[PDB]
Amino acid sequence: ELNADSIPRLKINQQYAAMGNSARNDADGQFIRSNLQEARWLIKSLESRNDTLLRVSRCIVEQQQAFFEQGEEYMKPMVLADIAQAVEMHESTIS
Amino acid sequence: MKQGLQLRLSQQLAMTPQLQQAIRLLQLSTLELQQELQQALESNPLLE
Amino acid sequence: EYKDNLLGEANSFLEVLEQVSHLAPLDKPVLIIGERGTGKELIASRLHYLSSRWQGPFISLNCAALNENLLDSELFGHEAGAFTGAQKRHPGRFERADGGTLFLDELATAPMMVQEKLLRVIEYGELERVGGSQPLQVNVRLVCATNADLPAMVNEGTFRADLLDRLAFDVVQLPPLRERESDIMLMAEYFAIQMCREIKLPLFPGFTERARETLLNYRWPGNIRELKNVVERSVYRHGTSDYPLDDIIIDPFKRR
Amino acid sequence: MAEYKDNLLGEANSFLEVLEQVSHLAPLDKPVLIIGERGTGKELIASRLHYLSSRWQGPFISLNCAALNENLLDSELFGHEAGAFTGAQKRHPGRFERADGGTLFLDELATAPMMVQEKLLRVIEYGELERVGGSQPLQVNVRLVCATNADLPAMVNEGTFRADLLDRLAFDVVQLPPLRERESDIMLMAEYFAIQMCREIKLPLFPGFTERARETLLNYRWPGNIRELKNVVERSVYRHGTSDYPLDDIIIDPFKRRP
Amino acid sequence: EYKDNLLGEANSFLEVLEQVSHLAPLDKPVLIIGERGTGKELIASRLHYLSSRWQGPFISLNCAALNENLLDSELFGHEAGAFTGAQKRHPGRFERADGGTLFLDELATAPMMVQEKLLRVIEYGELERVGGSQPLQVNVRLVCATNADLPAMVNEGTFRADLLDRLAFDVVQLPPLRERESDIMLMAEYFAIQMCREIKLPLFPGFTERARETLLNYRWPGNIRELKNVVERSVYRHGTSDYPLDDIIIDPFKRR
Amino acid sequence: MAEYKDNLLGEANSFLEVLEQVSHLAPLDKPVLIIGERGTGKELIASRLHYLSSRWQGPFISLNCAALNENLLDSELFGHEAGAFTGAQKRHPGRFERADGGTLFLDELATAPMMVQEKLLRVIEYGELERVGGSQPLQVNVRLVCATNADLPAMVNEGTFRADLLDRLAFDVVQLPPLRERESDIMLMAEYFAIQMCREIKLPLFPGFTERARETLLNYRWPGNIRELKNVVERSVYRHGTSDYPLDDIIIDPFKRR
Amino acid sequence: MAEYKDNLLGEANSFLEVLEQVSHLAPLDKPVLIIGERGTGKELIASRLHYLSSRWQGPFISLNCAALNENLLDSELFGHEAGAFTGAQKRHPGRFERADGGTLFLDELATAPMMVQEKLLRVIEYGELERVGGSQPLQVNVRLVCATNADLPAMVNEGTFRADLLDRLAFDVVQLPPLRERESDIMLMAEYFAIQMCREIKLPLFPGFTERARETLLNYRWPGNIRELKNVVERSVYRHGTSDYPLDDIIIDPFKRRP
Ligand SMILES: Nc1ncnc2c1ncn2[C@@H]1O[C@H](COP(=O)(O)OP(=O)(O)O)[C@@H](O)[C@H]1O
Ligand SMILES: Nc1ncnc2c1ncn2[C@@H]1O[C@H](COP(=O)(O)OP(=O)(O)O)[C@@H](O)[C@H]1O
Ligand SMILES: Nc1ncnc2c1ncn2[C@@H]1O[C@H](COP(=O)(O)OP(=O)(O)O)[C@@H](O)[C@H]1O
Ligand SMILES: Nc1ncnc2c1ncn2[C@@H]1O[C@H](COP(=O)(O)OP(=O)(O)O)[C@@H](O)[C@H]1O
Ligand SMILES: [Mg+2]
Ligand SMILES: [Mg+2]
Ligand SMILES: [Mg+2]
Ligand SMILES: [Mg+2]
Repeated sequence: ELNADSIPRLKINQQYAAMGNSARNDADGQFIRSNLQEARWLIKSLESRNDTLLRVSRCIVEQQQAFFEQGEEYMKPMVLADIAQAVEMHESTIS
Repeated sequence: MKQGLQLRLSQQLAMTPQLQQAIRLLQLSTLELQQELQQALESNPLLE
Repeated sequence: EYKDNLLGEANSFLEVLEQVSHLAPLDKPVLIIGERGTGKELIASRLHYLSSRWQGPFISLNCAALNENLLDSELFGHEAGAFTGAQKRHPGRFERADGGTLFLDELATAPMMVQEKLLRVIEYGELERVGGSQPLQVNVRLVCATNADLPAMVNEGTFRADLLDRLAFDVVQLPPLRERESDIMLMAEYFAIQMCREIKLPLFPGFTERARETLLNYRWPGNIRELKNVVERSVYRHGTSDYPLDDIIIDPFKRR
Repeated sequence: MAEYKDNLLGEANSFLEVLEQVSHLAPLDKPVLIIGERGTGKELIASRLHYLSSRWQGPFISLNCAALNENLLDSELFGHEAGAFTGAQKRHPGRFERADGGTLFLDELATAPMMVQEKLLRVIEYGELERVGGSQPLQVNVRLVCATNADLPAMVNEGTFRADLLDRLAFDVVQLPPLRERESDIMLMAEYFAIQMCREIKLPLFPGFTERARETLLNYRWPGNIRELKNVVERSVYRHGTSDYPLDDIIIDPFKRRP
Repeated sequence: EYKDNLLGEANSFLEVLEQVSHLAPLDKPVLIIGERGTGKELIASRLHYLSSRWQGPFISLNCAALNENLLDSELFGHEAGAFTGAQKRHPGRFERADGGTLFLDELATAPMMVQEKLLRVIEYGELERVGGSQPLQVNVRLVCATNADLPAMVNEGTFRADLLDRLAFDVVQLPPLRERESDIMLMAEYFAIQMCREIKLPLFPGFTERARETLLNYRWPGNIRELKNVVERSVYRHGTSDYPLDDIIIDPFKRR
Repeated sequence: MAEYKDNLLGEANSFLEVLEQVSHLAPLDKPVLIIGERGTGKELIASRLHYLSSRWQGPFISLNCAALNENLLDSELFGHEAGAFTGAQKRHPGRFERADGGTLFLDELATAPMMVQEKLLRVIEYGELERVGGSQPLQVNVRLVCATNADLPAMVNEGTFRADLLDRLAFDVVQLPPLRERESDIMLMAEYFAIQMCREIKLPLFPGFTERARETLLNYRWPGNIRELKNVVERSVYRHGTSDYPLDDIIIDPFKRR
Repeated sequence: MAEYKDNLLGEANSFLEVLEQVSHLAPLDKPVLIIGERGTGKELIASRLHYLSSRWQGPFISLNCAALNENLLDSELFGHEAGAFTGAQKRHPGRFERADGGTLFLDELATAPMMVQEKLLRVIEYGELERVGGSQPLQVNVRLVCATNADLPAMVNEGTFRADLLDRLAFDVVQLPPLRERESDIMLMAEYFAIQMCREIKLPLFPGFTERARETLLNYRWPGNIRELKNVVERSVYRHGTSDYPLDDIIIDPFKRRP
């Protein structure tokens, strides 16, 4: 379980959201649309990063469970490629 | 078709490049990521 | 009504049309056996129009041309790593088949395993996956079209007997090209008119007694294609409304 | 562990007793074999067995010995790892690997290649195998289900079947009751088919079946026990047209001309 | 025009030439029929010589020879398709032939998928490009050529009957030259003169009655070139302008 | 116009005639055929022909009509432009394109596949062709020639050989005189082989040949001897291994235990 | 170009003459063929020739025929340039190219493909580089060695091999002596095997063989020759157990239903 307090969270400006269509100015509407698109892309990227981190943590804990049971003295060797196999992303993302 | 391992044919390019936003997301910056998010939220007035 | 092209003036044609109109509302498998051409695909398309889901597309287009593996691949599409490694993921015939009705042209040529898979899809209602690691379910009507005797294959055991039984919810026999007698002249007039429209001729110059006698003596093995192709060839050869049609072009492969 | 009656009918015959016996076998996870001709609800029986266990919550799947591409079938049984063959985009999970901890139905065992027979017998309930291009073996759990319409003892005596495979399989044999001999359940099945058709045909009401149709059905050998019965019922319903009076004619052979 | 090179088999061949010339103003797709090794390229020569074709660039492709797994994709447009980044790659000869003549040679030995793609391209007009999302039909003259009886292939399922019947409206056949022995002497004299010019011979020594009788006796399955090839080989072997030739050897395998 | 002449060793009163005919044919640039068996050998005849023509200055590349990569045969013949394919970054010149203004000897055309036959088809008459990378086609003049050991008329009768291609090609056919047909320069060729081999073995001198060995050679059917005769000479020399005693016995066939 | 004495020495006058011919041919560079049974020490003969070759530093290639994948076997034979095909990045060195200037002893030459036969004939015919994607050929001063346990003339009579290839194959035939041709060397080989087995099993010493054992050796025909002898001796030693008394009987058939 990740630290929920440490987990970042962003909110969409509902008041700003409810003022895009009602705008009678083309420039203001275009700016609002661009800002909304950028915010949506950023939120999607943040959520994807959080999900990938959670999946990587789960895979490591699956690997670390063997290590934790074996203890520090008998810790099993681990490879970056071995963990990347446990996930679906490229090893660059894992690194 | 059939099962085989011939090594001569056409193909396509690798994964599409210039995913700068994804590259930053993959790296973990902890509070630095929080500071960057704060700067972006200062830039983006539609985010809270 | 889509102009009622290739109307079957025969009484048996009208009876078959009435039966189909009765069958068209019925959402059950249908099998068709008949002669070459004969607009069997056209009949299926008309029934699909006769079907309530007129909006729904009907891809059909299942002529028996691909190899045994190739035909299944067309049925199963393609996926990532498919066929021991495939570059493109193809939705395939099955994906386009979902929803509206589909017609299986010359369905007898397929392997019995493909027949079993198709029947199971019909029986189970769940689509079969080329990759096989993901479930698939599809709801659509189907139309079967072959030319030989399914009972003959069943006696030979070639086709899956259960598949043949389930598919033949209602067989659709067809009359021969030789069976129709008087509709030949009507179809000829229709072809001449449609060509004069297409070839921009002022009018069909009309036929002669020699043309009618040759048509009567013509075997016309192709119920649909042969007549239309011969008419088009003769029209192209003449290209004039001044002289009524008397010369006959029989063999496209004719020489000298 | 729910009732889920679903398509349960024909209890007048000893098929009810067969189901009762199979109920005991339902908790069992050992090899399972079913015996019966085509059109005998064998898939229905297998589905009932798989659903019977709460392990129905586990992955219950079916497979029939349809060759398709022999190499493709071999891969599906084995499981293509990523890059095993030229152009392999990613690892293809095996058909067996897809359903672990849940029932697996094996069909067309008579129509199985001898090489395919050996491939299957390689893990003859061994429980562990290796994927196509797999570095290390993997062990899974699944209760296999077998069924065929052929005399396996005969083919074994003929040598057509794999005797070792036969021994490895068929811890229990489920012989389908002869629906051709199940005359009492035939009337109830006809009633159920009529009810289903009325649900489907959406006509005013079922006029009935009179007695000439019943006599013809009794005369009919019904080579298609459960499948052809419903198909003939639908065909006769369609041919009858109006439902003013109970229908007495029987749509025996659609291959035969209607007149 | 280079027609005089062909010189025709006879007036009947000249009659077919006149018919083809009448057809030349039409840019619609055509079907070319002729014996293997019988001047079929020269048939395309007149079509290229058509004034409308004279303006545009003529592109002829050997369908049988042109074959590669990637070439299946290469024949497709991809004029904007960039899977490896090469959007600027064009359909190849398909894109190159735009604005000029197109010719498919040895189309019989081709993948059925390629045939359907061409048939699909032939049917209606180009649209919805693979990369460009909008293919455009180019008013480029096109025609097809084949040697064997593709009807037999379609009977065996090898020939796409849809394209075959579609192309069966502009079919022109080439009769065997073995029938036309009149121009045989003329073509032989032309070949002899050309060889004498090439080999720096004083002149063509001419043939004999024995030579003419042997030429008549020869089946000459190949006539456009194979007959000319034997003529050139005999001219080279003779190496003697003192007398006209009277001993011509056709079968090189025939020792002595 | 110069002639290195290579190593002829041919005076069979018919090999000379064949060489003279080739010399007449040497100026010709049309496609040629060679009926060359293994026991006929004479692959070097094609090389002599190539040297004979003024294209001796040009590339004398001979095409090994077998052992061709099925996957990359098209590029093998044609090559690829700078763009090439996904696999290739540079420009593949192409073997056929690599040949220009010179002789192209198709070696053992019989072994070529039907797909190979189709690939070769239209590559002769048309000449113009485009790289795998794709470009405007160009036809390059180059001498054409091919060879085989069997009766391609049978293969056409068998249908295995593409009859259209064979008929289009082979403006002339070269028939190799049989070793049995030769039957004249046996002793001279044997002497030449012994002279060549003595240096290789650093042998003292040629002991000479006895009448019994010559009679055996005459009686020897020797159906294949183009290089088989030389190989048998080498084997017999190794067996004798005695420059002091003249040679009289030769291992006819390395099959009998004896 | 070294002594490198090999204990695997054939104690036969026929074997002595074979060794003499092998030594005579050791300086020779022309390819030759080795004839002999399976397990008849042919690999040892090839190794002896390779060591005795003038090219002491010359490579010794295994050259297994049947090992070809046949999917891209010629590529392995012919090598490749860097990028010669799809997904290629390094110049593949061909098997001959890898063994250029060395020595290749065609292994399992009897079992090979017709396409393999054609490729080999092309290689033999004044071999050049002609690598996959290669723009220029080369030459290799590597000797060739041939060996098989089958009647090559019979195979050619069956059309199994190209007649030219066989003609292009051997300048001489190295027929290995038969085990039946060998005689009385069995005692020496048996003693050597006994010493080796005693050393390996940490046994005290060699108990020895009795007169019954000698008579059995006289009667026994070893179809596998040394390998047959090696296996029979190994079995007899394993069954012998204690070295208190010399051996008198040996297990003739390692696979015998008797007892
Ligand atoms: N007792 C039953 N109650 C209701 N339906 C049944 C019963 N037994 C069989 N059926 C139905 O009969 C149909 C035909 O059976 P069958 O063709 O044998 O299926 P399969 O061949 O796949 O085993 C099945 O779809 C099944 O649903
Ligand atoms: N009368 C002629 N004048 C000029 N060239 C000719 C004549 N007859 C034949 N040819 C040439 O001989 C060649 C033989 O081609 P051919 O094999 O007949 O083509 P196809 O294989 O398409 O029938 C042609 O390319 C043509 O250029
Ligand atoms: N005049 C000659 N002088 C020397 N050697 C010759 C002569 N004529 C033929 N040979 C030999 O005959 C052999 C035939 O080999 P080759 O031509 O490669 O066989 P094939 O052509 O059947 O593959 C050559 O190795 C060559 O050395
Ligand atoms: N002269 C010998 N003395 C002792 N052992 C030998 C002798 N020759 C061969 N052997 C043994 O017999 C075995 C024969 O194997 P191998 O060389 O593969 O024979 P082949 O190549 O004929 O199959 C070798 O492993 C070797 O140890
Ligand atoms: Mg079932
Ligand atoms: Mg041609
Ligand atoms: Mg040679
Ligand atoms: Mg060995």
